[PDB]
Amino acid sequence: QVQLQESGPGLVKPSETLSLTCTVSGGSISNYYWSWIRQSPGKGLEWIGYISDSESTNYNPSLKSRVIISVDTSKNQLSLKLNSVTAADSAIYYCARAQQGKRIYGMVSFGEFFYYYYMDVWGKGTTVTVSSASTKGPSVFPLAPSGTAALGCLVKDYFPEPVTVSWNSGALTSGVHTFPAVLQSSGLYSLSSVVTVPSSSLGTQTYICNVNHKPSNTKVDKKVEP
Amino acid sequence: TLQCTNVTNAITDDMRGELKNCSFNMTTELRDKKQKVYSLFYRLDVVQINNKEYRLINCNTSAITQACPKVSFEPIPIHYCAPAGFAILKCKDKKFNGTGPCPSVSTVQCTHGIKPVVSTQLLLNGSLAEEEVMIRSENITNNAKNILVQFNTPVQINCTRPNNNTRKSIRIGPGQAFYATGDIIGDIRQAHCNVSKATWNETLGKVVKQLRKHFGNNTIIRFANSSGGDLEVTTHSFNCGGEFFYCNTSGLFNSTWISNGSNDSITLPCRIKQIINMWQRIGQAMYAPPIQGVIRCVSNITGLILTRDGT
Amino acid sequence: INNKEYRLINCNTSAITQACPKVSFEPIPIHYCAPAGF
Amino acid sequence: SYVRPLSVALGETASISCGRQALGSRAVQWYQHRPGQAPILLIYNNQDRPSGIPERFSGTPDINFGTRATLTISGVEAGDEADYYCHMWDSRSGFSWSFGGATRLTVLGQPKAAPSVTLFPPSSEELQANKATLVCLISDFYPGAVTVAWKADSSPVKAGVETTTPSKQSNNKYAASSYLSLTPMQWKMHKSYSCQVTHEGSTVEKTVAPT
Ligand SMILES: *[C@@H]1O[C@H](CO)[C@@H](O[C@@H]2O[C@H](CO)[C@@H](O[C@@H]3O[C@H](CO[C@H]4O[C@H](CO[C@H]5O[C@H](CO)[C@@H](O)[C@H](O)[C@@H]5O[C@H]5O[C@H](CO)[C@@H](O)[C@H](O)[C@@H]5O)[C@@H](O)[C@H](O[C@H]5O[C@H](CO)[C@@H](O)[C@H](O)[C@@H]5O)[C@@H]4O)[C@@H](O)[C@H](O[C@H]4O[C@H](CO)[C@@H](O)[C@H](O)[C@@H]4O[C@H]4O[C@H](CO)[C@@H](O)[C@H](O)[C@@H]4O[C@H]4O[C@H](CO)[C@@H](O)[C@H](O)[C@@H]4O)[C@@H]3O)[C@H](O)[C@H]2NC(C)=O)[C@H](O)[C@H]1NC(C)=O
Ligand SMILES: *[C@@H]1O[C@H](CO)[C@@H](O[C@@H]2O[C@H](CO)[C@@H](O[C@@H]3O[C@H](CO)[C@@H](O)[C@H](O)[C@@H]3O)[C@H](O)[C@H]2NC(C)=O)[C@H](O)[C@H]1NC(C)=O
Ligand SMILES: *[C@@H]1O[C@H](CO)[C@@H](O[C@@H]2O[C@H](CO)[C@@H](O[C@@H]3O[C@H](CO)[C@@H](O)[C@H](O)[C@@H]3O)[C@H](O)[C@H]2NC(C)=O)[C@H](O)[C@H]1NC(C)=O
Ligand SMILES: COc1ccnc2[nH]cc(C(=O)C(=O)N3CCN(C(=O)c4ccccc4)C[C@H]3C)c12
Ligand SMILES: *[C@@H]1O[C@H](CO)[C@@H](O[C@@H]2O[C@H](CO)[C@@H](O)[C@H](O)[C@H]2NC(C)=O)[C@H](O)[C@H]1NC(C)=O
Ligand SMILES: *[C@@H]1O[C@H](CO)[C@@H](O[C@@H]2O[C@H](CO)[C@@H](O)[C@H](O)[C@H]2NC(C)=O)[C@H](O)[C@H]1NC(C)=O
Ligand SMILES: *[C@@H]1O[C@H](CO)[C@@H](O)[C@H](O)[C@H]1NC(C)=O
Ligand SMILES: *[C@@H]1O[C@H](CO)[C@@H](O)[C@H](O)[C@H]1NC(C)=O
Ligand SMILES: *[C@@H]1O[C@H](CO)[C@@H](O)[C@H](O)[C@H]1NC(C)=O
Ligand SMILES: *[C@@H]1O[C@H](CO)[C@@H](O)[C@H](O)[C@H]1NC(C)=O
Ligand SMILES: *[C@@H]1O[C@H](CO)[C@@H](O)[C@H](O)[C@H]1NC(C)=O
Ligand SMILES: *[C@@H]1O[C@H](CO)[C@@H](O)[C@H](O)[C@H]1NC(C)=O
Ligand SMILES: *[C@@H]1O[C@H](CO)[C@@H](O)[C@H](O)[C@H]1NC(C)=O
Ligand SMILES: *[C@@H]1O[C@H](CO)[C@@H](O)[C@H](O)[C@H]1NC(C)=O
Ligand SMILES: *[C@@H]1O[C@H](CO)[C@@H](O)[C@H](O)[C@H]1NC(C)=O
Repeated sequence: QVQLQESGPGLVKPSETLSLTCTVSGGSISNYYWSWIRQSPGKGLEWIGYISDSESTNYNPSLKSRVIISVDTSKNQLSLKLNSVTAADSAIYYCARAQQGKRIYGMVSFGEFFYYYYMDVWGKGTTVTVSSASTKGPSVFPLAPSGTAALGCLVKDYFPEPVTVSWNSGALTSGVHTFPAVLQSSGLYSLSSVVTVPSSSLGTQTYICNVNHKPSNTKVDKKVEP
Repeated sequence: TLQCTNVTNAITDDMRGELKNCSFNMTTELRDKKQKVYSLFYRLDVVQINNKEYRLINCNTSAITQACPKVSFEPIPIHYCAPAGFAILKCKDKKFNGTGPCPSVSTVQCTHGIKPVVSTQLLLNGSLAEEEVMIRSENITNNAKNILVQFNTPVQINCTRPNNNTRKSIRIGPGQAFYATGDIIGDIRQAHCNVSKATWNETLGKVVKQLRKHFGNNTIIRFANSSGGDLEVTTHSFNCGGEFFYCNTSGLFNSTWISNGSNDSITLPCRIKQIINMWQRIGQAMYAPPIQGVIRCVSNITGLILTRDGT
Repeated sequence: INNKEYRLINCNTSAITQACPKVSFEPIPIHYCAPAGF
Repeated sequence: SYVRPLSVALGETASISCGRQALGSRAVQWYQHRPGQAPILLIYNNQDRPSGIPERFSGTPDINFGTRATLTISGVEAGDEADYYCHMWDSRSGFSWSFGGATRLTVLGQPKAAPSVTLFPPSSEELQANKATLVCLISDFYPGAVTVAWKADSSPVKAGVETTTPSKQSNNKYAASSYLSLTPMQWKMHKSYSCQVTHEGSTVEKTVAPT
């Protein structure tokens, strides 16, 4: 019923304000708590901050001096602004709904209670890279094939991660296998997607490979045939 | 000289200072070798120096002697007896004022069992009247003489110190051991007392009926809280399981009654002292050792100690 | 103490009081008596 | 933060102890997290678990002080491999900003799985661009650890090759890639090129040639 979806630049220059957004589907935004969480490679889950239903804010002292969380009730969008970014700021940034829990151990008259928060529904994540290096769209090449056979689509030399790949604009889904990228010494990722289709399908079920790389707004298509 | 910090529980504002975590240099079993130890102290047992330095409350007025921790503070009924050739006469008048010709008299070798309970404002675990609720002063028309009321029905009261304390012995000298407060296992809560709101309203009304006979069926009498004085007298001070509570009673004397709840109870926030001073003397003070575990005593209020101001 | 440092045996358990050196430790015969009527 | 590894045999019951013990009454949340994916709140109030989580995930209630907070996963399966976080809140300590350490659960006794090597020759478009890349795609293997060896004809090739570290597929098997970059003249001047993928005790080969 309630789903969240992040959105970000993917690549941001050092010493510059990073900015992300998050959209709530199904529910409202002014009647729930929302938290921003990130996770760097090698570093664990880090709680950045949260915002209330009354839009009251509270930041982790880890990065208190440079984080600004907001909210726009006009259409269930809440934003995040982290400035003075560094190489260590690159991570997957998640967006989650926080539920308030009031643990009571003594007398509520004497304040013998404390509040805890727990995130019960998260987004999917936005990858963000902090690098002086520039963006570059990928080159796409067809890997023509030869019980069944296997064809593929080669996505080489892009930056930064990631790249989405669908087959037949989303129609082909069974037997698809997109492989994790490779960071070559040049500094650019090269991907590869491969589907396993019946042999007789070669003549002539068209196979369109859909490559998308948002940090360069460079989508492309390509067809494979022996 | 005590170096003290607040002890845990980032709780409601200005209740963290109510108990402190204090470290100090203490003598050992060797006269020339010091030791750095720490103890938990209640706020009422320390004062500042003006930094986070503190000292025990009694150090500028009195010497201090800690109670031998094996002696029980629990009152045991005492019977007072007269020597041979003397006699005790008891006034069996069920509506006896305390003075004047008692019509019903008996003699006894010893008085009934009397517990040496020292409390303030509210009289605990005492004897109950058989009819009505008597009111006794020597000059009731004088406002400077304390009015002593005595219930016939017992209005119960439940007190507790929920904090699970630990006692830590500290060798301050050969043969001498100071019993410090180790730490608190579990939550840091507030010591308090419960008295059923229903029974305390009824019982506070019977006092009003008998107060009328000395001030008029038409006059209006009011109950207000204490008007100052030492801490022992501005609160329902008493001993419970070994600790000396000091209960705010503004929730018990905040009522105005005219000429002519039922579910919950009223709660009384109590504070706790360990260094308690002697009542009619100075220079002598007692350190009550820390009681381990959770404390809860159940007793009856059987009387009061009121005072008129001279509506 | 664990060097050549030492302490008196009693220092960690008891206080200590030296006997007034003028009092004799030599036992003198005691006679126990009963009150009149016993 | 640091990571504490735990190993549980396939089918057994996992006992994940919390990183920090409580000073007072507690309210501990348990999160499941496989890197590269959104965490899954397993238990919020000490033992309360949200909907969509089987009864085999259980937490310890705060009845009497002293009992430690432990997440118990019964009948452990290969899917239960992830990082498990203990978000600890108690009445004595402050606001729990940190999620804590990380218990890295690995499930032992999974069935061994053999790779699915697939080698592609350089596309004509890439060769037309005066470049050429051999892509060797390995999948469906467990344990997730392989070794690749590229050979030009019979001599071994070691320069210009990049290889992915294995990554767990959605079916709990692992996948790896390997890219050999060579000039379009090196591709023609040799008879054939091979990708030799060694997994566990054995090695498997796929060969491709410019025909
Ligand atoms: C003198 O007078 C004094 C004044 O009267 C008096 O002080 C009283 O002291 C006692 C004890 O010292 C205090 O009792 C405590 O009360 C706590 C609060 O309990 C109340 O609230 C809970 C929770 O309420 C939320 O959830 C329910 C649904 O579950 C909703 O209906 C509520 O509306 C609320 O939810 C909304 O609101 C929240 C915020 O407001 C929102 O965040 C939320 O999203 C929602 O919007 C109720 O469940 C309680 O109901 C129970 O009690 C009633 C009677 O009131 C009974 O009908 C029945 O038995 C119900 O079960 C209640 O209304 C208690 O939580 C606390 O007990 C816990 O803590 C102690 C120590 O910390 C533990 O040892 C104990 O085991 C309990 O832990 C359990 O619960 C916690 C909390 O969930 C868990 O984290 C924990 O793991 C454990 O769970 C286990 O047990 C659960 C049941 O016990 C079970 O559910 C789990 O599955 C698991 O098995 C304690 O009892 C009392 O508050 C004082 N009075 C006042 C006014 O403060 C004093 O005693 C007198 N006497 C003297 C001094 O001698
Ligand atoms: C009152 O204040 C004293 C300080 O005078 C506190 O004592 C100190 O408490 C800390 C925290 O527990 C101790 O550090 C711990 O040591 C253990 C054992 O190595 C380690 O596992 C922990 O990670 C932590 O580092 C410290 O040793 C201790 N020092 C002394 C002299 O006792 C005390 O906790 C305070 N008590 C209360 C109730 O606030
Ligand atoms: C008024 O009188 C009653 C009873 O005459 C007193 O209650 C008594 O309180 C003491 C300490 O609070 C109890 O001793 C405790 O016993 C428990 C259980 O055995 C033990 O765990 C403790 O360590 C401690 O020894 C005693 O049992 C209890 N008596 C009864 C009959 O309940 C009450 O304290 C008196 N009130 C005042 C203000 O003196
Ligand atoms: C603190 O007293 C002493 C300290 C040192 N040497 C002493 N030598 C006689 C003392 C008296 O007996 C006395 O003054 N006491 C005070 C009142 N008291 C209580 O129990 C009580 C205290 C506080 C609140 C409620 C009740 C009886 C007794 C302890 C005395
Ligand atoms: C107060 O704290 C003490 C420990 O500081 C608790 O004593 C424990 O009691 C349990 C009984 O279930 C025993 O199994 C433990 O061995 C005891 N530990 C120690 C160190 O003595 C005591 O139960 C606590 N009291 C309350 C009411 O919670
Ligand atoms: C004070 O505490 C006592 C006991 O802890 C309470 O008396 C109990 O009342 C219930 C009523 O349901 C009875 O079932 C129990 O048998 C009683 N216990 C005893 C030992 O008598 C009393 O109600 C409490 N009063 C207040 C004002 O808190
Ligand atoms: C203890 O806490 C109170 C309330 O927050 C504060 O005013 C006081 O300065 C604190 N004292 C120490 C020694 O930290
Ligand atoms: C104990 O004495 C030393 C001096 O030797 C002093 O520095 C220290 O502050 C003292 N300890 C306390 C708790 O005051
Ligand atoms: C002892 O010090 C306290 C500090 O609060 C002060 O109020 C009290 O008057 C002092 N006592 C004497 C006898 O000077
Ligand atoms: C006490 O009661 C007796 C009853 O005869 C009465 O004579 C006396 O005046 C009363 N004293 C006071 C102070 O009310
Ligand atoms: C009682 O006090 C009043 C004034 O307060 C006084 O007039 C009266 O004489 C006193 N009664 C006795 C018996 O002393
Ligand atoms: C006061 O009222 C009571 C009835 O409650 C009555 O018995 C008594 O005689 C009255 N006294 C006066 C002086 O009015
Ligand atoms: C009596 O009540 C008043 C009302 O606020 C309060 O200011 C005062 O501190 C109370 N006195 C005592 C001794 O509790
Ligand atoms: C007693 O309680 C009342 C309210 O219940 C509070 O206003 C007052 O300050 C308290 N007395 C003291 C001495 O703190
Ligand atoms: C005192 O020290 C001696 C050292 O030999 C030791 O045997 C003894 O147990 C100690 N006494 C106490 C009460 O710890």
